[PDB]
Amino acid sequence: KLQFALPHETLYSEVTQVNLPAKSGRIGVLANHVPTVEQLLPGVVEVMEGSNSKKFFISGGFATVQPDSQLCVTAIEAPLESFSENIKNLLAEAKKNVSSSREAAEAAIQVEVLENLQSV
Amino acid sequence: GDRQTGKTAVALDTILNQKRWNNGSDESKKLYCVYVAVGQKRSTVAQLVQTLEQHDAMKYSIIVAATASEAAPLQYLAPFTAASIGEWFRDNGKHALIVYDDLSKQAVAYRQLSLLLRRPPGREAYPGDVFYLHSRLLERAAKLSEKEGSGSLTALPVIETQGGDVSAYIPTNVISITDGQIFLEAELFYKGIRPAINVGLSVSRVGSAAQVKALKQVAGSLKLFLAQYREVAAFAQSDLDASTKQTLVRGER
Amino acid sequence: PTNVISITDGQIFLEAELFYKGIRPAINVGLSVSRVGSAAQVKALKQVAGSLKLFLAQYREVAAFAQSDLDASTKQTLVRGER
Amino acid sequence: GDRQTGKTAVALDTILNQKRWNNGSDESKKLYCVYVAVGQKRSTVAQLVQTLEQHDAMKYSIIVAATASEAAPLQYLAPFTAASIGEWFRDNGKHALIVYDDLSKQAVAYRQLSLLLRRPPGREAYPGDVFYLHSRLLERAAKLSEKEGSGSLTALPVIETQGGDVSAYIPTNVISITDGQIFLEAELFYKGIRPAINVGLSVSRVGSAAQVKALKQVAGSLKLFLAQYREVAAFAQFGSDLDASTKQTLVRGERLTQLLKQNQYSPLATEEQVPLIYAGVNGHLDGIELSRIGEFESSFLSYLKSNHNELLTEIREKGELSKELLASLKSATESFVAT
Amino acid sequence: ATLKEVEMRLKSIKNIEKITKTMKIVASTRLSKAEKAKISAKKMDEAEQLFYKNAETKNKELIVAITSDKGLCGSIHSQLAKAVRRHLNDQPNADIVTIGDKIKMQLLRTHPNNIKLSINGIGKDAPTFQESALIADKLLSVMKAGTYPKISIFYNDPVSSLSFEPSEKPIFNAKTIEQSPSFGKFEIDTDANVPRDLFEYTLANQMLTAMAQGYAAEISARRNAMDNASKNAGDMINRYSILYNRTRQAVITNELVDIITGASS
Amino acid sequence: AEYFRDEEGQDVLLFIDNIFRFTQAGSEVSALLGRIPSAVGYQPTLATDMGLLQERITTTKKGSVTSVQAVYVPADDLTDPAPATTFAHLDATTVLSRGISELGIYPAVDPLDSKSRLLDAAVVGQEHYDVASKVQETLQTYKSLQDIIAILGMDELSEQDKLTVERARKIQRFLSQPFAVAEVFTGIPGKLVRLKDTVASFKAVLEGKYDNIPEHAFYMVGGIEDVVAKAEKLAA
Amino acid sequence: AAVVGQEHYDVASKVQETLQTYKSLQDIIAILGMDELSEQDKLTVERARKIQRFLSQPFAVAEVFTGIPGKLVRLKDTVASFKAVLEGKYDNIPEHAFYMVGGIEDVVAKAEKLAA
Amino acid sequence: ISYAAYLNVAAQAIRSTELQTASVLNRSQTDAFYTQYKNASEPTPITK
Repeated sequence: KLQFALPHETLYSEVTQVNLPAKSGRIGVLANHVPTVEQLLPGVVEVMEGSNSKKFFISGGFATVQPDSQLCVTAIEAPLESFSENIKNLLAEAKKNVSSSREAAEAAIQVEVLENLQSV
Repeated sequence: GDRQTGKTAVALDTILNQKRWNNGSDESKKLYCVYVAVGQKRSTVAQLVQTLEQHDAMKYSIIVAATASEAAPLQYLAPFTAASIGEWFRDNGKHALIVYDDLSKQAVAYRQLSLLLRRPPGREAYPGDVFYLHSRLLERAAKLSEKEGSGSLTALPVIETQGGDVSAYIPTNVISITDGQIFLEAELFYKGIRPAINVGLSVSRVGSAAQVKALKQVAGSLKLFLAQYREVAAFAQSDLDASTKQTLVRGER
Repeated sequence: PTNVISITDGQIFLEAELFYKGIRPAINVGLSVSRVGSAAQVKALKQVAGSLKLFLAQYREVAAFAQSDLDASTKQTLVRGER
Repeated sequence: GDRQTGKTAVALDTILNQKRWNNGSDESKKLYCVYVAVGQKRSTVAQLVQTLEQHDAMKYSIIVAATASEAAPLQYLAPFTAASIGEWFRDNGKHALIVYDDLSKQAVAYRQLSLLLRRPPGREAYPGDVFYLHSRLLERAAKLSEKEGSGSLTALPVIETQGGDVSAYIPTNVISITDGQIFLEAELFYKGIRPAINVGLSVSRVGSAAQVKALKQVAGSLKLFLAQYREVAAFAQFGSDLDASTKQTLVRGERLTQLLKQNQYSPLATEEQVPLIYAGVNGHLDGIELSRIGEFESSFLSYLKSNHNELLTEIREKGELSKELLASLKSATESFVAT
Repeated sequence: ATLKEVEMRLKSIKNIEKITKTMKIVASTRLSKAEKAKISAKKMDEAEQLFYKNAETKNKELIVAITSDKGLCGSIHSQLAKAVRRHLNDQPNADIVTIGDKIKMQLLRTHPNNIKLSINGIGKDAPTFQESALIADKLLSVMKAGTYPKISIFYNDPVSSLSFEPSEKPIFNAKTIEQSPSFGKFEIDTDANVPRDLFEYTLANQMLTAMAQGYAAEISARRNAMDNASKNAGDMINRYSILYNRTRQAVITNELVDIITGASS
Repeated sequence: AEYFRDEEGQDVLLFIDNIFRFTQAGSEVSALLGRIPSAVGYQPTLATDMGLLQERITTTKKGSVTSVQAVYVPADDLTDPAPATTFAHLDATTVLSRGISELGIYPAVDPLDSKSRLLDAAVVGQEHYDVASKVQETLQTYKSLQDIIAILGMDELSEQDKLTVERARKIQRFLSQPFAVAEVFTGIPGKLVRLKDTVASFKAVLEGKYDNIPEHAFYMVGGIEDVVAKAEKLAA
Repeated sequence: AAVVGQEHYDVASKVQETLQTYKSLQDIIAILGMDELSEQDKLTVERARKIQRFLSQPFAVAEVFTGIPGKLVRLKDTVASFKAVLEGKYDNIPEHAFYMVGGIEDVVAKAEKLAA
Repeated sequence: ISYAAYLNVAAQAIRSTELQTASVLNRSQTDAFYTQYKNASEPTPITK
């Protein structure tokens, strides 16, 4: 399954395979998975319901497999393709921001998000 | 209806449609209209005359005129006098429409006479037998029995409400006597809805008893829709149920 | 009405609202007074009845402003008053 | 406005501030004031003369009296014979002021007299021609052209409204005749303006063209601010969070109203009214907290009396505010931001 | 006189009637958005609760409360205050974080000592993740969120779109995670910083849901209140109308006395 | 006026002041004549006396006479029988609202109570007619919106509504134009502005064409040139 | 203020102002609840409700009728009594305490009575 | 910085192609302030 949820929209909160980018590396869940919590990092995500695969850019969150094969996913906002130029504009800002420096986290995240989006 | 709020215009419209039947050769359906101009200045009635001439209505119209300048005895007897003209038509078995505009000014004239004759004032300082007066006038109009010949004298009195003061003595008496009232609303008039009829406060007590069958069929719905529209006018600043929105749309259109 | 009230010593105003709403005797105590009859009673009916007139005109006031934060004193008065 | 409730007091205030001009020489600045008292008890009158003597204004006051006991004809005759006394001054080219307190009881006197005279008709039981009586009386006060006379009789009629029933015949009649209306409201009296003038209904038809030139300049938008305050305040007591600009109006307005308030039997020098209105209009008082407005008023005046007394002299003496004087005044207020 | 004093007071009542009408209508508009937010949020929240339940939820505390800055909420502000007040006998020294001015006033009376953090700009906005997150970031630093054994949040659960039950819940800390043991039935590595991160993340996720629930209840209560106001005003309108009519008749009767004077002529 | 109308065979433009005084005067001699005064003490023959005055004042084929009769409404209540009787008898009513005067708008006319029987596409032409309908609506909307503005605030309001309020405020202070007789007051001479010019300028405002012109740059000024100039004056 | 003193006059002024406001907010009080009244006002209104109750004094002739022993309060006492109440010193006690009582001391004592 | 602040900042960064809805923009743009308190006494209110 998959119970992908955002506060402003719920995307899946069945969904046969979910591929997730975690502090535990990469995690794939297909049907039942061993019962874990994984923190979702800022991510490039693939969600498959059947063989059909959907490609996502995700702001990180948390993932927690329930032992009833219910993959509770919480994240703040997502499509990858919708996100996919302004990120380049942002890179200029992020570089500028890095020049000065929470600002360190901001500039680091902006670069990180750009790299991660850039990956696809 | 409300004071000088084109009261005469609403009335005058009826007369123009009577041109259609008048043009027609059906002599019973030739309603020979009588306009009773009470306390209306000669200029106003002249405008009326010109408008009527423009609409080629003078050739079945009769205008009994007691203008503002014309004296209060003439004004007192002016609706009574007018009725006698109508009786001749009614007696001939024909139909006609007499529009008394306005009995409110008749009241004032009777008051002037009564007080000068030392007859006591009564409610709202109008003489006490103003009720009796109005009732005498308003019962003359009538559709006669078949044996007495099929004729009538349709009537449409026009009453001026000071600010919509239906409480007022002269309106209350008159409202009771007549079979129906139509109550125009000033806000609607101002909002450009002319006729400015306040549908709720307009009722006819004989009403649909005389109505075209075709027109009856296709306007039962209209009453119900408008009834809902009044209630469903109550939003402005939202998103409403589809039914509510349909009603609102139907009502607005 | 005022002319009679001013002459009479005491008045016993009755309220339709109480009558309609059951409560017979329907005798409003806001507008019933006795200004000579309170010293015409037997001592038993003076002793037992002491200040009850105030109490039920405290009940009247209390339920006036009852229509949230009602202290135990007010609640006690209301509970007694209603009963 | 409503009977006795400072009804006497408003008039006495006028007499008292006119002590300053009166003491000074030049007969056009002298108001030979005539206080006409109709229907009032001897004790009331005695208090009045005592007050006038206490403030030592009796030195120019004339008291024409028609006590409650005194006959209905004599009461009726009292305004018209007061008028002639005034006219002697007016004719002489001298300026004077006639307070007609209260014409309402004169009308009653003419009502009683006319009904005893069998005069048949009467709106509210006052026969027609009471308007003729009152109108001729009021039109006998005037500013006379230099060519013919030089005096000015000023009139202040006083009508005590019976529960504020302004549709009453005698109040209606007077309102048409008069060149101003000075509505006083009881609720606002209790609210703390004492006297309380409901400026919303009060008018002076002639208005500014007899207001001090300086005071005309300063109070220019005082009216607008206050008028806006009335509207804003009315919605504002529905306790919603209004726009900050709207609450600026509200705050400015609240302070202005409090500024206006003044205590009975205290007159005030114009030289020291020009600053207060300048300060208020220049919004310095808008900030200053409502409670300590009274403190500000007293202290500010004291402060100017101490320091900018040169400035005060100029406003008094020249009666106009130069660009420089307006700036000086602004600076003075700023300097006294202590409150 | 009578006539005018009736009329001016009746005018006040009329003007109030119009304002409460206006407010009620605008409130309905706002209510849809407020309610919309709580559904999505509540759905998101439950998934986390699934973990906490199965993990077991097993526990100076914190009190957080939610109202709008804006007033005319209804009795949301003081009913919420009351449900706080019971537990302010159970923790009279509790440090209150006030999300919104209205609850602030009621609690400020109950103990000003308790007031430590407050947040402005709440009422104006409809609850948002940005706000919740920022509040969360400040909560850790300012309130030393970790110190409490469990946090507690108070809000108004919008029971029905005509009702509100003020409600509270306990936000589970890292301490909860520590001594809950069926966290092991969701095992993850020591290397993962998941307790300290999950604590923070669900600190906000729970808080946002509470805020959404509160905001919807607040706006709902406001609509209800403004409707009942309009009704109460109508009744007074009618009472003054009857008085007006009688007064009108009495003035006419006094005029009839003037007519009787004419009869004497 | 009859001598002018008749014998000089000319148009006239009569002015009378104040006709409540005319009403009052007749009432008093009704009473003095012992003739039982009618409602609220007003003479029995009030209507007919007014009527003779009005009837005399008219366009004949001898002349045309345009009366402007001032009327004083005691305590601003127009259902008072003396005003109400006059209310019927006149053709082109104007109400001057105290409130609008107080707002500083001079003309002090209440534009929602300004009524003339003539005002149609047949009278002043279709453009004039349509424009005046739009003005009335715009102002009426602004008045209605005062309640929303009152609690929520001006700021907290719909964008469409806000432009309408702002435009209405511009129109509101457009009305304010100086008078020759307010050289005594403001010191600013009167401004005579042609019909066409008013229609054109008002149309522009409604369209929002003059939304680059301050609200106060319509305040107490006349002509379009002045409205533009005062925008510049305020700008500089 | 030159007769019964400025302090008396000031004290009376505040009573008048408070009550007139309270009367003004009578409309608002009914249409919108007590809570919905502004906080500053809510204190004022509550104070005024207390003041309203405070004004009653059992009489010594009507002591029979009220059933409460009549209390006559000195003028010197009166100014003091209202002054304290206006500064809300004793405000924190029931409206009942203020109802049908004499001097300030009596109010205080009746608070103790009520407290029992 | 804190994990949820870190993630928040990322969500805000992520709405910058900009092809994002009004709810997103509102969800990642707040001008809200926060009034710190102590004791009663308030350490100044400052942007949150």
